[PDB]
Amino acid sequence: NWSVDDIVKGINSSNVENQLQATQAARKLLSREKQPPIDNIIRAGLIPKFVSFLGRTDCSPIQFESAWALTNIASGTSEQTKAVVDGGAIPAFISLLASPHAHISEQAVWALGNIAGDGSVFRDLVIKYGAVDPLLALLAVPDMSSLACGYLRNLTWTLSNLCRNKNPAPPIDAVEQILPTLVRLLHHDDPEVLADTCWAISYLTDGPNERIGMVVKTGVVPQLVKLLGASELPIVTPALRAIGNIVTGTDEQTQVVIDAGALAVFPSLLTNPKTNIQKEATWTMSNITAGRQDQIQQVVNHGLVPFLVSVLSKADFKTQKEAVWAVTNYTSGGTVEQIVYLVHCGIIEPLMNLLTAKDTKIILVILDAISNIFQAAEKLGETEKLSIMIEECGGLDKIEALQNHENESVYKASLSLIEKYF
Repeated sequence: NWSVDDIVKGINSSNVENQLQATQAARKLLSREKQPPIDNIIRAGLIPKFVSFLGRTDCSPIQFESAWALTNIASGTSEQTKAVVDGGAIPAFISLLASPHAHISEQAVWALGNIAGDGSVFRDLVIKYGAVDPLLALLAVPDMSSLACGYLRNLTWTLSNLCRNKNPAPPIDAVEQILPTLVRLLHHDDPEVLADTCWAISYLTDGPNERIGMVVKTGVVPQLVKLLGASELPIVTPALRAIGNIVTGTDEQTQVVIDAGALAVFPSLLTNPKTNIQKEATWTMSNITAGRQDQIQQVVNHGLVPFLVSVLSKADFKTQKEAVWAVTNYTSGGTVEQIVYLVHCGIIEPLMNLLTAKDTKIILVILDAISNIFQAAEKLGETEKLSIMIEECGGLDKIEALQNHENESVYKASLSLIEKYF
């Protein structure tokens, strides 16, 4: 209800009390979503004043009021976030993290969270001014059970944003010193802390083998697999995403996931009521069956293959696509014995029914899978037996249906398969 000018007057005033009233009047105007006069405040050159107030240790109200108004500005337009950053707000917030006032510190943590969350540029900039060390210091406590719930969530969310986004990815050295704290947070009992922490790890593991390697070496994977079987969907989702990303790495990094007892959990994931979970879990399976033969064998030992033909047969189409890729990788890198087992699990008919799909890439992948199964049949000298096995179902008739020059990629693929075998 104040005029923007009344605010400029009170702030430019000599009386610190009148400056506080003005700063508070500003907050109420900026905190109002729909419609804050953000631009009007910035134009008035009020940001350098707010940043100056952050340093007033002898007055926590003006610190809190100005910090609030600042984060409100840094929430809207990107250009408005830049106005706050160019005002020198980041170093001021960092100097506020070690404040003896819990609510002031919390205010600064939340501020750095918003800024870093708006983009990879602001993120790295918050990291550069030395925000990481004070942030972790606030969590350098023996047992975190002695910390307030809201206080810890706020801190975990900021840390999460320091881990998020790409182009460029978070500086390697920052991730190095943040990670040991993320492992501890993963052993907390609060579901919101766990969710944010799993998301942070999923961001970190969403990169090259070097990044995955760092995450895996902390010994945090067994804990991820524990959360993988939690009741809260908001935890299972990011946990599963993290495992899916790690499994996208090297064969040895994948092996850590298997040794952590992940495979025994996937029967429930593949049959989870949420289709999104089936999708992610099937996708993870795909990358695991793309690994070594002894790793495929461990997938077999856990009785996962029957579950795999099941989703390939009944799951929704986006999950089925993931299942197709999982099968093709299995037939691609698997042994003769393993491929015979796959066929005995009844993979053929479900795989042949997807040949009616209107997705060129999928059709080609399935034809490659059938080719790999035939190659396994060659080494055995039972190519002719598999041929009839495909004639039992609509298989042959469905491969012939692909011989349409409307799609000459699919034509050549199926034709190459028909000339032999059949």
